[PDB]
Amino acid sequence: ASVHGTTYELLRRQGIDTVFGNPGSNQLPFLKDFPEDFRYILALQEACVVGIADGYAQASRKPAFINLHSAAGTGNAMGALSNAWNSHSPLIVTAGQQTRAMIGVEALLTNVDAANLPRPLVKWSYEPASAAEVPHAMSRAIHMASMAPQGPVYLSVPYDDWDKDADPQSHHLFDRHVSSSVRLNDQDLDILVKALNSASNPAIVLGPDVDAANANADCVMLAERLKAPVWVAPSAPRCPFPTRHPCFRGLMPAGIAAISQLLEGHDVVLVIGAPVFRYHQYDPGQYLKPGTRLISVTCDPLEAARAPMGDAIVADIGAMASALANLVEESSRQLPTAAPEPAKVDQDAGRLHPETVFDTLNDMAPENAIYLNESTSTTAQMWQRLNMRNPGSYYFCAAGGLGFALPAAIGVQLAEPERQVIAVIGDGSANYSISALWTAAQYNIPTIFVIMNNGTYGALRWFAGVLEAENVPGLDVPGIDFRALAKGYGVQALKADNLEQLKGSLQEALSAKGPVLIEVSTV
Amino acid sequence: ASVHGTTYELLRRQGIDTVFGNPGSNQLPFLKDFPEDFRYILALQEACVVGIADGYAQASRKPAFINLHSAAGTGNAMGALSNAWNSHSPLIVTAGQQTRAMIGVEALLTNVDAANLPRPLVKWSYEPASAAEVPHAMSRAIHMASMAPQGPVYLSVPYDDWDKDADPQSHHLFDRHVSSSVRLNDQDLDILVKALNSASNPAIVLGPDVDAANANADCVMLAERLKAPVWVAPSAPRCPFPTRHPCFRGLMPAGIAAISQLLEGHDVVLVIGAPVFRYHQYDPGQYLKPGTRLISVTCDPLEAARAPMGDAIVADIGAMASALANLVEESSRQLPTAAPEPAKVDQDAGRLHPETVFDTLNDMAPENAIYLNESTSTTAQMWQRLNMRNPGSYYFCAAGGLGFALPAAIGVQLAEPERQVIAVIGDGSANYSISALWTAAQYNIPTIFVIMNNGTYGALRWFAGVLEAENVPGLDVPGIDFRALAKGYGVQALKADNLEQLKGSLQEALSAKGPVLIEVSTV
Amino acid sequence: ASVHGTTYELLRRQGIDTVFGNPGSNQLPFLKDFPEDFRYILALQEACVVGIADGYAQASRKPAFINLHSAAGTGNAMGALSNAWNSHSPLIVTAGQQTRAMIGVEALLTNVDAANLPRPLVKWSYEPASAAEVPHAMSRAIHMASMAPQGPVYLSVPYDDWDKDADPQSHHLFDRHVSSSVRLNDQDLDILVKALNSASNPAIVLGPDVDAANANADCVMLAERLKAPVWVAPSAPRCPFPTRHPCFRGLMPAGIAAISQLLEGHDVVLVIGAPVFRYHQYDPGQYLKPGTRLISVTCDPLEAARAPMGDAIVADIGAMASALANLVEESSRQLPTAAPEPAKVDQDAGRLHPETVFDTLNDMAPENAIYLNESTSTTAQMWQRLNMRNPGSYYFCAAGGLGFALPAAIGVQLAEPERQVIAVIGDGSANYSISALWTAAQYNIPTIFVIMNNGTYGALRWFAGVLEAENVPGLDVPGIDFRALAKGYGVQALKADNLEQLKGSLQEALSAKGPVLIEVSTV
Ligand SMILES: Cc1ncc(Cn2c(C)c(CCOP(=O)(O)OP(=O)(O)O)sc2=O)c(N)n1
Ligand SMILES: Cc1ncc(Cn2c(C)c(CCOP(=O)(O)OP(=O)(O)O)sc2=O)c(N)n1
Ligand SMILES: Cc1ncc(Cn2c(C)c(CCOP(=O)(O)OP(=O)(O)O)sc2=O)c(N)n1
Ligand SMILES: [Ca+2]
Ligand SMILES: [Ca+2]
Ligand SMILES: [Ca+2]
Ligand SMILES: [Ca+2]
Ligand SMILES: [Ca+2]
Ligand SMILES: [Ca+2]
Ligand SMILES: [Ca+2]
Ligand SMILES: [Ca+2]
Ligand SMILES: [Ca+2]
Ligand SMILES: [Mg+2]
Ligand SMILES: [Mg+2]
Repeated sequence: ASVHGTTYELLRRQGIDTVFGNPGSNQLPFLKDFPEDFRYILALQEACVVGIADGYAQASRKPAFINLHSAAGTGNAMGALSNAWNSHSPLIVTAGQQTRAMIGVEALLTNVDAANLPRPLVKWSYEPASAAEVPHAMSRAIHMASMAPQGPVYLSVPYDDWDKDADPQSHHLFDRHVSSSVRLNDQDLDILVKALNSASNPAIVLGPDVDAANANADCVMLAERLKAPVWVAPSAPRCPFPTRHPCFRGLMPAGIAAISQLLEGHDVVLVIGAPVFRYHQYDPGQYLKPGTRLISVTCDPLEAARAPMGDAIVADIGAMASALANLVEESSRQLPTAAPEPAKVDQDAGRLHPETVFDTLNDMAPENAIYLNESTSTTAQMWQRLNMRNPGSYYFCAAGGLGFALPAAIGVQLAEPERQVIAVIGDGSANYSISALWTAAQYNIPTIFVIMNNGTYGALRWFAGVLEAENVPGLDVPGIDFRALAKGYGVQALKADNLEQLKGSLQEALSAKGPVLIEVSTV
Repeated sequence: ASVHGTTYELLRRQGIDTVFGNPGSNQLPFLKDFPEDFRYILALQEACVVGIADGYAQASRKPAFINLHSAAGTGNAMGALSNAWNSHSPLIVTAGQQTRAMIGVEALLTNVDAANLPRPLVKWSYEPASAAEVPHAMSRAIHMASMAPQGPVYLSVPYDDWDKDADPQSHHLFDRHVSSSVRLNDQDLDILVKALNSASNPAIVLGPDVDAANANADCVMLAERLKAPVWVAPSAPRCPFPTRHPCFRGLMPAGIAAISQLLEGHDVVLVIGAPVFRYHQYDPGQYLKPGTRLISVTCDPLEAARAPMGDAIVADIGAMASALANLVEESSRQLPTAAPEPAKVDQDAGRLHPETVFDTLNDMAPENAIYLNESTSTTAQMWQRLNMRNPGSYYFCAAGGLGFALPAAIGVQLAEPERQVIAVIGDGSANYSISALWTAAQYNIPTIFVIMNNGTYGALRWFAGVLEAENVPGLDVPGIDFRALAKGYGVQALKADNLEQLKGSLQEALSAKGPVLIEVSTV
Repeated sequence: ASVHGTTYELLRRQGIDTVFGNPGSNQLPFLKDFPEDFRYILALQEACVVGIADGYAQASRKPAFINLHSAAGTGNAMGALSNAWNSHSPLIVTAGQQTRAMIGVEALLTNVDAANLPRPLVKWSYEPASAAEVPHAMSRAIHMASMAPQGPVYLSVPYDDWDKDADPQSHHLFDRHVSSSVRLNDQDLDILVKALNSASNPAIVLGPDVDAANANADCVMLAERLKAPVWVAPSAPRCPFPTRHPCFRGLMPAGIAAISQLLEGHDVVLVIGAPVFRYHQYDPGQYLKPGTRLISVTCDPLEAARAPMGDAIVADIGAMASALANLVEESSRQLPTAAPEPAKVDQDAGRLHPETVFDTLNDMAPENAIYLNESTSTTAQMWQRLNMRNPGSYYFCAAGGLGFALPAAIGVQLAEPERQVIAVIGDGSANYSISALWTAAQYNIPTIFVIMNNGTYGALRWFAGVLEAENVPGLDVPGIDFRALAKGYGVQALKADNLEQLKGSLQEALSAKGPVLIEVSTV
């Protein structure tokens, strides 16, 4: 067998059947004779390729396979890899390299020092020393991306390797099963359970790795048993809990002092599947108030090591959440009371308040909709206004890197064909990965894109104001016609200049048979 | 003085007056109080920021200054940095980092292991250990980008550094002059001159560093004195010679055997300002035929080290070209005869042959036009059909990385307001950095964009055919309306479905007062 | 031909005939059939291998070739590479890697991520992608080490590559000549010369790259013409000037304020072949006083970029020193007056003052002796007390890394068999690379080793005192018998407990036919 045939058999045997890619000459020997049981998803720029694959992997809860062109193509994707790193997304990034005979002279398209290019944004990065090693290296990449803590990996392959003979002993790779589905030993788990049972006023904080693990329902049981309020850890990449469950208390503010104040009076705070903590704004103060003990369960040694406070347990989130939820006592305390509905903001017949948009989406969208957020000034309101009952219902760029939601919404919709995806994207954010719209059109992936058009980088104008920073250039983005962009890439386009038009446009979009972009004029 | 004030004074004193950027919160303390004597050029995605800056630096023959957001923004620009590395472009890439107080906890927007992120695509990469070091680090960045061999550099700056007190001893940085304008010592230069004078059938090969140095006219004198044919080194990023001068022989094919065959019979081949050689296709054979000696003059030790044949001299291209041109004897041999004009391809009243497009551009464009090429299947024809008399007249992605020409054409036009820039970009290539069109519209930079629309990644379809590679996915890009994209970003748009319309559209574009996109239907 | 045969032919054709090594199984396919025209120099630990090679390269003014075992052997040498980096030593470090078939599984002796291991202490670091590339990679290594600024390079080679067939086109590598022997263009050089001629009170500062270039005599002519005092730049790795020439003013103190004070009143300071500056102690103040302009000539862009003051010219030191010395005018000013002899320190009949030792060495040693210094508390006195008339007469660990002088003195003595080498090494320093003594014994390289035994890390005890740092552990090294160590490795050993014995021992050592160690009891 050839390296080509052995590698595709390994991929198939390991559950991979889709290649997200943008092609190039160093990849042609890999992409030729493309197997009939595989699907190729083309995107027009590599940030878009990797964003689509990322949304696919996060929603599917399985690795996604990517194939890129050399250094330039890998490079174009590195902002996307920054997000994937922070979301623990299991991405297998392969890049075509020059033929081994031409690497030394640094022919055009040579990926120089290739394994160093994506660092520090990958778990493992490698170029094999020979063609026959390529299947083994691919095996390593699959497992490295897939073991807890999941994350992106990189493999560079010289184009002449594919046609070479494989090692027949590569067959041992095909059916390897590698597990990291582990939890704290029984003795220490009993100690933790007792501490949770003995707490007088526990709180729970959940992060994205809960949703990635589909540990959401177990965390609901845990919260119900402990009669504990539940917060989502700051800068949330995913939604780990039903947002109208009585225990839910919303998104934590991303500040040191704000979080210790919020946690004051809680004697034990159990954090599951989050860094401690993904702060953002400078908000100096105490990490915890006196009287609060924190215990973190994390899938990631790097998270456990850098927490500035608390104990930690490094384990699989699914396994730990299931064990805790089934072992804790049912507390006698009263169940927390649900948060009240948010206020309806006054809305005239002109430009839309973001609150209006989110209320309307919540009114009209299916109960199993999936939302993506890249409308950076409106996140707090979005989290208050969307009832998200189900797992997998929310994604936000985990490193704060714009250009994620537009392509990722396409990959999420590919992963979840029965669940309507609605991406709420600011006018600034929409440009970073605008060409991803074409993939939605070509493959008829029926994502709805809601462009929040306020003409500015609003979150940055806001922050300049908190700073009292004068004379800051580059904060306004006037003069973009998003309906024309949508037409450019073959996506149906609508405008919404007022609430009547927003409702009309959403109605049209929700019944459409293809992707739709709605440009919304916001305040 | 603050670090902010000292740093802007250093930039001004070192000739920097423009910041190419996409803003972000870790940059706000740098961008506030933006000096009135500086210009900010906003682009919507970082590949576009860096591409614009790259074209500006290459055309201006001076460093360009860039300011990006953290890891994600830097990451989005890394495909652009791959090209900048290969073109020796003097780019000072700065990226805003989190406040020093928040780096340890890896708050959102922390650039982790920041100095490693852009490697291996930068000459120097650094994060200062303290705020007061930032001006010195910025000095290092300026000089590292600017010394031969020029290239991109990276500096990460924590946002809290700018407001801190600077070292008063930083004033010594302001007026430093650093020269690498060096040439071979007289004894060894005399040996080289004698070898050139004694050659019976010399040839000259020129690369991009000749154009970067504005050594073009000196190379013309050299070629005239030696009565030698002149070739452009393969995979040419720039045009180093007048393309209708009698000595000019065109673009070398990017293959080992093709180049040795071309050079057969030439006893001495002098290569100036090129790698030896930027081959592309696999074309095995002899690096040189018996009877040919090669001598390379290069600004880059890495080029000299990796050449598989020939002697080398590592020196400044401007200084070496001027010395050689003034020292060699006038040979008695007959001057080479000019290449004949290329053939006119038969053209009906339907879709345009690329040859037609280039002939028409050559007919209608000003004699001092500047061309950019990202129409990958048509490069050989473009090089044959455009009379480029002047330096600075041609740019092509130096690493082969698509997404360069659209933004770079905007930066070149900003650098050369009196010279009409015409970017010839394939329909595939146009998408990589499509959002750069907005910067042309906003700043009214009157670049002309000619989109060669054949519906496919033609160069890859071609190569799959040479390979006899069947069943390759992802090679077609149907369904893109480039006039709608242009409208989306505020750029006037025209179509050309036949030759009559191409001429009409070019006439309109050439007299327009702003940027114009022409979608051309090509065969 | 095999890769083995082609590689040894390349080495021979490029002037390499000696391999400094410590063997291992991944190197056996390289070291077998060792050519009869090559010499192998074995040392017992890799710090010693690289130190010997370093002294050989620095004294010989040519690259030295090293062959080490995998990651562990490379690792053992990395302190030695820190010094080699700072001295610009042209070292070709090769390391044997596992067979390509075993790298993926990470068999014992695999050098994982090999090219990253020696970074950041090498100019270039690489592992070839195929066996046939190894000769080309070796060519790259030779030239990268040898081009200005010279320095160490690293090449990892899988053991199975050597027996494979080489590319016949590798013959083009054999006779490549690569020059970086360049100097400032004539126009700008004339500007510099005029500034030097117009100076009212010039000073000259010289660094190690002057001695490396054998530019010493040209600098003497320069100093004589300009009637200028001459200082050696701080932390001096080499001696660039005759130390009793009338212009010589000694070693600069390694402090910012001390150097600006020393330079006060000098209107133009010309620095040649040094960083600006290799300060050590924290001595804050002005980098230059008002009235002083600095101009640096450096072979290293990294030096030019980081200087905090002054103009710079990046060029070959030999070429620049020769041009300046022949172009400047003879000033009418009076030649500087020689420094007076230093004082004789009072010495009783007990333990030796270091000053006594250096005076006695100066009295008894040949006029063409070569000294090495790793007696860290006595450097200032050594520089005052040794008359070093000739180039190549002094070496000191260029990064401050102990373990250099003992092995380097063996490599210097191998390079300069007619010049008696005398290494003055503290009792602390002597241990770092003690096993290098064996190589001197085995090859009968007649280095003299003078161990300054004061029982302590004296320089650190001194510094703790300037700090008023109490309760510092680990500063004393009692209980080492250096005569027994010398016997252990087969080197003749003497003691000197007083001046009479020092003179007797030096007399014996100077007439010995092999290496000799003298343990001196110092105060
Ligand atoms: C890749 C990248 N570049 C730049 C930024 C900096 N940035 C920018 C540019 C923001 C404004 C986004 O504007 P928008 O129109 O999408 O949304 P709002 O108007 O609601 O802020 S928010 C933010 O952090 C970023 N996060 N990621
Ligand atoms: C960033 C990036 N991604 C992918 C490629 C691979 N690639 C691709 C995708 C090419 C086709 C460009 O198509 P085009 O429409 O611009 O021009 P032609 O139809 O004339 O080939 S040429 C080429 O090398 C690349 N060079 N750079
Ligand atoms: C490899 C290494 N380790 C530790 C040190 C630190 N160090 C040490 C350990 C010194 C004392 C050397 O003691 P010595 O006996 O050789 O000489 P003195 O007694 O004259 O200081 S000087 C110095 O910087 C070093 N420079 N290099
Ligand atoms: Ca409602
Ligand atoms: Ca699915
Ligand atoms: Ca906005
Ligand atoms: Ca014509
Ligand atoms: Ca200009
Ligand atoms: Ca095309
Ligand atoms: Ca004396
Ligand atoms: Ca010798
Ligand atoms: Ca001592
Ligand atoms: Mg990197
Ligand atoms: Mg290392």
